[PDB]
Amino acid sequence: TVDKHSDEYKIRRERNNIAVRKSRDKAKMRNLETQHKVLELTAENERLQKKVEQLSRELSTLRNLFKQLPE
Amino acid sequence: VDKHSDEYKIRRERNNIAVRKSRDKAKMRNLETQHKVLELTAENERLQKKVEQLSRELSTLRNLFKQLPE
Amino acid sequence: GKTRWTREEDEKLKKLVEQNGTDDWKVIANYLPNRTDVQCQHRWQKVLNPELIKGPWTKEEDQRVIKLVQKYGPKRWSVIAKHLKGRIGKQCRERWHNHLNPEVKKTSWTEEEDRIIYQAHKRLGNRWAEIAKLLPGRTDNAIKNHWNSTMR
DNA sequence: CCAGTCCGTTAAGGATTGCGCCACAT
DNA sequence: GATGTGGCGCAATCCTTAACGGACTG
Ligand SMILES: [N+]
Repeated sequence: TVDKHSDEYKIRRERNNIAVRKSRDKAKMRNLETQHKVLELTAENERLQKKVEQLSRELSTLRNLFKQLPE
Repeated sequence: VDKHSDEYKIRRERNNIAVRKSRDKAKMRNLETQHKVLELTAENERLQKKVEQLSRELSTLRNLFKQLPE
Repeated sequence: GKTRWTREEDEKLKKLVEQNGTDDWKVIANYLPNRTDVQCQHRWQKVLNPELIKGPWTKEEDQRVIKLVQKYGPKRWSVIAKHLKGRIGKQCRERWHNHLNPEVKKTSWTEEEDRIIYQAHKRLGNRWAEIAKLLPGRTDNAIKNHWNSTMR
């Protein structure tokens, strides 16, 4: 129920067109940032896993010295 | 080229489908990747907690140890 | 050949053959100087002949090649091509060695395969045929291609 | 030339991408 | 109201890979 040859339509379109360009770059940008975060987290988690293991090792060792106490 | 040519019609139909495919796939990747970050994020928190526990416990014991009478 | 065949000659021979046939090559070479009767039939029989199908292989065609090779073996290609209207030996041979032979596997490219390749190409270079010597089920064409666009 | 092999290079088509109109969400 | 998002169909472009066209060997 509106005119597509309008000069106002023309500007509305350009407003949106500019907006879509923004939305898509942003997305492309985010999807990128996520993809990188996925790598680093994978790195980090591997690192933590080692710490936990090393910590659980030092803990057991210590736990034994206790029990091996002359009494 | 004339758009009425049956050659055009098919070419388009062929590419349309191919388009909907690339896009349907890209969305799938983008989504599956999003999950991995969630998972890894959960995991990281879970591991950082355990590392907090053990570290604390160890420290607390080392103490009780060097505090032993004799 | 004598020299490179022009668009005219090609055309002039096509029209000549249409009228006189596939037998009168002594006359047809009268219209095309610089072209012996032998070269004329070869330019047509092996190129211009509009019946030389050079498109995709129907399951029909593919299956027929299988049977014949199955029975007589991967050789005598020219003879096998007599069973595939429109195709010539070379095609039949290639099709079979590259897509029809069971041994050829369609499996995806693994890190090992991808390795021995990156490995060997550094050593032997573009000796596709040789590199394939080290690949259980890969033709030189596959390997050659893989590299070309994969290993940039 | 034939009958086999190799290999670089193509090219028909699917796979990507950017663009703009649009309906609908924030 | 205004600006953001997700679909969709084009149409130019890119990439993959069958198999084409030369060059070689015996
Ligand atoms: N043939």
